[PDB]
Amino acid sequence: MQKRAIYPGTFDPITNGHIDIVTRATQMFDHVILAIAASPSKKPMFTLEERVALAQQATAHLGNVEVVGFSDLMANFARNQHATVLIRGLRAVADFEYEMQLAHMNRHLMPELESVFLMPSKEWSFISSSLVKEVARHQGDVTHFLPENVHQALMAKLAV
Amino acid sequence: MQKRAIYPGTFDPITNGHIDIVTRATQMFDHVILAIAASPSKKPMFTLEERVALAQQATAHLGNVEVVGFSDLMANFARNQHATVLIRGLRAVADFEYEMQLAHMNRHLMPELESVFLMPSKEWSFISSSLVKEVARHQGDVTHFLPENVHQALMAKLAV
Amino acid sequence: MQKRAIYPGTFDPITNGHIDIVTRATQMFDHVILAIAASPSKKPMFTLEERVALAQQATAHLGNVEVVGFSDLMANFARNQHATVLIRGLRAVADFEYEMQLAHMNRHLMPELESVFLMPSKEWSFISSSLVKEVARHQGDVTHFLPENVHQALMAKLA
Amino acid sequence: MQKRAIYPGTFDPITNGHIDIVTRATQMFDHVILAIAASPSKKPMFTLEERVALAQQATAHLGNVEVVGFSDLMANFARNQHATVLIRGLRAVADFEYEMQLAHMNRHLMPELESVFLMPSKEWSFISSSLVKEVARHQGDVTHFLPENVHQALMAKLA
Amino acid sequence: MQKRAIYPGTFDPITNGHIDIVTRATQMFDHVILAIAASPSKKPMFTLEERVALAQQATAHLGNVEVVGFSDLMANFARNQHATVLIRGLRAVADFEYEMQLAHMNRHLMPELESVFLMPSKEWSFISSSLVKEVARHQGDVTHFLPENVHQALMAKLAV
Amino acid sequence: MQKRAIYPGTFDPITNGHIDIVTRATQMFDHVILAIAASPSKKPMFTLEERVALAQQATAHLGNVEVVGFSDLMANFARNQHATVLIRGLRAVADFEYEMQLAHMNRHLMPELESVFLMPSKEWSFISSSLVKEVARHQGDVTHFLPENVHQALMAKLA
Ligand SMILES: Nc1ncnc2c1ncn2[C@@H]1O[C@H](COP(=O)(O)OP(=O)(O)OP(=O)(O)O)[C@@H](O)[C@H]1O
Ligand SMILES: Nc1ncnc2c1ncn2[C@@H]1O[C@H](COP(=O)(O)OP(=O)(O)OP(=O)(O)O)[C@@H](O)[C@H]1O
Ligand SMILES: Nc1ncnc2c1ncn2[C@@H]1O[C@H](COP(=O)(O)OP(=O)(O)OP(=O)(O)O)[C@@H](O)[C@H]1O
Ligand SMILES: Nc1ncnc2c1ncn2[C@@H]1O[C@H](COP(=O)(O)OP(=O)(O)OP(=O)(O)O)[C@@H](O)[C@H]1O
Ligand SMILES: Nc1ncnc2c1ncn2[C@@H]1O[C@H](COP(=O)(O)OP(=O)(O)OP(=O)(O)O)[C@@H](O)[C@H]1O
Ligand SMILES: Nc1ncnc2c1ncn2[C@@H]1O[C@H](COP(=O)(O)OP(=O)(O)OP(=O)(O)O)[C@@H](O)[C@H]1O
Ligand SMILES: CC1=Nc2nc(N[C@H](CC#N)c3cccc(Cl)c3)nn2C(=O)C1
Ligand SMILES: CC1=Nc2nc(N[C@H](CC#N)c3cccc(Cl)c3)nn2C(=O)C1
Ligand SMILES: CC1=Nc2nc(N[C@H](CC#N)c3cccc(Cl)c3)nn2C(=O)C1
Ligand SMILES: CC1=Nc2nc(N[C@H](CC#N)c3cccc(Cl)c3)nn2C(=O)C1
Ligand SMILES: CC1=Nc2nc(N[C@H](CC#N)c3cccc(Cl)c3)nn2C(=O)C1
Ligand SMILES: CC1=Nc2nc(N[C@H](CC#N)c3cccc(Cl)c3)nn2C(=O)C1
Ligand SMILES: [Mg+2]
Ligand SMILES: [Mg+2]
Ligand SMILES: [Mg+2]
Ligand SMILES: [Mg+2]
Ligand SMILES: [Mg+2]
Ligand SMILES: [Mg+2]
Repeated sequence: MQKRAIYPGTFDPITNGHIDIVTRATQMFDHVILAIAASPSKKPMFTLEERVALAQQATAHLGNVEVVGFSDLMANFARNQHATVLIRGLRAVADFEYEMQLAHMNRHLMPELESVFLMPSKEWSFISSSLVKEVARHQGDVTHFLPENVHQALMAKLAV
Repeated sequence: MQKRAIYPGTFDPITNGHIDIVTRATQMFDHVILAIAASPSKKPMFTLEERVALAQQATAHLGNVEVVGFSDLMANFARNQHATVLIRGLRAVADFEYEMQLAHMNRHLMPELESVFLMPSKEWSFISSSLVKEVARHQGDVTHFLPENVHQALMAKLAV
Repeated sequence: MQKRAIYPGTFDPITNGHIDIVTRATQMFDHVILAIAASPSKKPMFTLEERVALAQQATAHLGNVEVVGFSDLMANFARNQHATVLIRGLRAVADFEYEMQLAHMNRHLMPELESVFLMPSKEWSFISSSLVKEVARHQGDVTHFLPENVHQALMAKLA
Repeated sequence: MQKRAIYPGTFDPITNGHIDIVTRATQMFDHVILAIAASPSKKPMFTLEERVALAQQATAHLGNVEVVGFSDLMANFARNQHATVLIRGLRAVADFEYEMQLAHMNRHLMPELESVFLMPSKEWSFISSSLVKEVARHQGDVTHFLPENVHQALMAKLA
Repeated sequence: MQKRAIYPGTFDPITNGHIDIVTRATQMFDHVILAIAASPSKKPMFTLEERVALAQQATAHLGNVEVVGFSDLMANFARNQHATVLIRGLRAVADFEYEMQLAHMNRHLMPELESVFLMPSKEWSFISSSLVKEVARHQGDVTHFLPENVHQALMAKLAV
Repeated sequence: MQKRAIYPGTFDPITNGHIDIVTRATQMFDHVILAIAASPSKKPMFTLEERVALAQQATAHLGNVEVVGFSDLMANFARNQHATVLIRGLRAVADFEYEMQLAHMNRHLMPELESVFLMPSKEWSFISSSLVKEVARHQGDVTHFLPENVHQALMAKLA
């Protein structure tokens, strides 16, 4: 089987938790599309061009990952990319109820698309991009949670 | 016993999940008031006049339902309507903690009003008006989750 | 409109939390059947005959309650009692998850039987028959959580 | 890319919910090992030989499934089956909490074995082998939840 | 041991639930700093000066409480106050997942600071400042949940 | 200010997660009593005398810890130890729900005894004595989760 999977999200910014999930996905599937939402409901800290560049640099060492921006329904994107697996990261702090709503709705929209839940290292099980951004805005040390390029970009963003 | 019950909410828009709960309520209580919030904290997609007309058309086949708009505390509304039962729908994806907060506060405000939790069909256990609206805004098929009149109204709203 | 509800459980023994739920049910429905499961699988402390007698005495002040024992499938028992409402009490999330499985299975077995969930007073939101028995087994005071007749029966059983 | 997955459990007996999960697994991976635990600690209704025969008949229509019994540590069994994916099914929050503990322990024992969680159809989201057995023990109809061969075996065991 | 603890939050306004938690904290620790967030993400109903005055009057009977405003990371505040305990109130309706995220992040920022979770009376286990404010805005009786000074201040605020 | 805390449990056997919690407690309070329940109802693997000896050796490096066994109601034991704090560890939501019931009951029995909940390191957030015993029963490596003395005792018990 030549399996194609999508890993959708806002990635605002990509963290070590997201890196852990996409790395695990690359070990089980032939091709992984890290799919970045162009226009989320909440205005992102980083623009789409910034989010894409940061994710590309942070996943450049993974040969079977492609980073792509999208603005449509994640099921419509998977359909157009010929993907049959949608990857979701399940943290210790996940909103399990929302993950159930999302998976059942995604199955209604594209029944041939299977939702696959992967668990990150215990190291990243208790973080989110929102939490990292709030800590960094309040002058806290978040270096451990980010790839080096993201740490540099976040410092630059908060400086101005 | 001549029991009167209220079923409050925003109904923005009314879905098949809400229809399932109000239908179950009509089988156990003599009179059910489907109570639509006039001024919710978050600006609704549909105006109160639209939400009321849609709920009336979608419940017209139920002889013991009355659709009414309200702007006061739901306990104050129940009190003025001589209702002694407040219906809440409990989904598989419900925020059980919030339902507990709400029921205990409603009991403090009107101790003679009993909160009754009803469970929808498995078919509607994983949806919400918010999720349906987000899917439809992103050009997804939500026909299965709505009464026909609501499907028509939602298409018209998103077209403009 | 001649509405009959059934409130099933093990009631080993009946607590003030169960009394709170059955009282709320009697204010809503014309007739409430408090249905006590023989429940041998849970190895109960009190026999079914003891549990029925204790619940009858504890609910004697409520005119529209009838206490009965059963070993049947609960949906068949509700049908045979001409009940169209099955009452369950919700204390917390642990109750909610299992109560969803049970209610969907009861719906499959009897679609016209509606499960209705009620919430107890904050006073009894954190108690169970198991917790009360564990405290009493270790000689802790449980008079606050039980009807008088039940407390004296529990003390006698452990004596 | 010659991907092998293991789907371990007690399967006492295998239900339509388990069939839903193993079917989803076969559409994703080249070969799926449905691994039935001897599980004497849970005092199962069916012997391991019975559970293996029932699951083999219930999954015979799926060409890339292999049913096997085991008493080993599940991470050692996955290694010995050359599996790099361990499939688990998630019905609700109760599953999620325990499944996190299990997956972190399996990762400690075999880091290259990835736990993959799948969600069943809404149809089977509220069932378990325990619930089905409890309904059948009380003579309730469970034909909707089990493969035909399993339903007839369950009726025979309780007869 | 001469222990110093902080009890941080928005306290918008302080309720009987917060009073219950700070009272329990004063019984176990030598000094408790009730720490009020100056600039929360969401605009508060009461200004910082109002929140501080209300908390001071409501805790004046507790000899070992100090009320202080802060705008920095709660871990940075604890560090500067020489506090080694951070008090969190855990309601029946708490977002346990968020409490786990927060405690693990606080431990990353200041490992010598221990998070201590205290449980309020059953009486206040189902309320929040948000719920109290929503009920009061909709003309509901919230007197039972507040200290007298807060009840007076809330009536004045909603009148204008 | 001469503050005494009690940390009660079954500790069958004591794990690195329990050691993490008792260590955090010793940094907060002047004296900590690690209280081991005889707990015959849970049919423990180790006798109470074994559990006390293992915990004493595992906590010998902490100067303000005292290990003791008890069969009493835990609130009565805290009173008799002159403790005003009862320490409990929180790993996840499953702990939280039951810990709320327990803490409200302990408050009813001894209002001046304050329950204090502590969270372990992420390293031990997903372990329990039951999980460690299940892995060891299936010959899986549990050296990472236990003090050296406890690991050797567990291997000997299963041998
Ligand atoms: N620390 C993490 N560990 C594992 N999975 C994660 C982690 N952070 C995010 N994910 C998952 O990755 C996907 C994309 O996440 P997303 O871009 O929304 O980041 P996020 O941290 O969830 O964002 P936000 O905090 O703004 O809600 C989702 O499946 C999400 O659950
Ligand atoms: N799918 C559904 N099944 C059962 N009950 C439902 C369903 N949707 C809503 N309810 C219940 O009906 C009542 C009114 O709901 P409301 O108008 O807020 O819709 P909603 O889907 O909860 O809205 P939103 O998604 O905007 O929060 C509440 O008791 C709610 O829990
Ligand atoms: N304190 C309580 N408040 C509200 N509902 C309750 C309470 N105790 C029990 N119930 C509910 O009453 C029904 C019958 O409960 P049951 O006989 O199992 O008692 P229980 O307290 O849960 O006993 P056990 O601890 O033995 O399981 C169930 O729906 C249960 O959730
Ligand atoms: N209805 C179902 N839908 C999805 N996954 C399921 C379902 N039933 C079981 N599973 C999952 O399949 C795996 C094996 O389950 P197992 O053999 O324990 O069956 P079970 O139904 O949970 O039985 P029991 O009730 O005896 O514990 C687990 O990951 C479990 O969560
Ligand atoms: N009723 C209460 N009982 C116990 N702890 C509480 C209560 N209300 C708040 N707390 C706790 O006190 C601290 C400060 O709370 P905060 O100022 O955010 O009030 P809040 O009620 O949580 O606010 P909001 O409703 O705006 O989110 C937190 O640890 C919080 O969990
Ligand atoms: N890994 C851990 N991290 C934090 N707290 C823990 C951990 N293990 C146990 N605790 C807590 O320590 C106390 C005593 O626990 P107990 O002796 O029951 O151990 P346990 O690991 O839960 O054992 P069992 O699996 O046998 O129930 C409880 O408050 C429990 O929640
Ligand atoms: C069942 C659903 N399918 C969905 N697809 C999208 N797509 C948008 C595309 C853009 N920008 C999006 C926005 C934010 C994050 C992500 Cl990952 C994706 N949203 N959406 C839902 O809310 C529900
Ligand atoms: C204990 C509570 N009682 C309450 N009553 C109301 N009423 C408003 C009326 C309007 N518009 C409302 C707004 C949105 C949805 C609904 Cl269902 C009702 N809100 N409210 C609370 O937030 C809490
Ligand atoms: C869908 C279900 N229907 C069911 N009916 C019964 N009946 C027994 C009767 C006896 N003894 C019982 C046992 C314990 C408590 C109660 Cl309330 C009822 N059990 N059961 C289930 O477990 C599931
Ligand atoms: C991290 C773990 N690894 C484990 N391996 C096994 N193996 C037994 C084999 C037998 N009988 C088993 C028993 C019941 C169900 C299953 Cl799926 C597997 N148990 N176990 C754990 O409890 C934890
Ligand atoms: C790990 C974290 N540490 C944090 N410290 C702060 N401090 C601000 C200070 C101000 N204004 C604050 C805002 C609102 C309530 C409180 Cl209690 C504290 N926020 N914050 C996080 O969001 C996460
Ligand atoms: C409010 C409660 N108080 C309680 N005290 C005890 N004591 C026994 C003593 C023995 N053996 C025990 C058993 C197992 C673990 C512990 Cl930590 C303590 N149990 N108990 C409850 O179950 C509830
Ligand atoms: Mg996110
Ligand atoms: Mg809603
Ligand atoms: Mg029970
Ligand atoms: Mg199972
Ligand atoms: Mg708050
Ligand atoms: Mg334990």
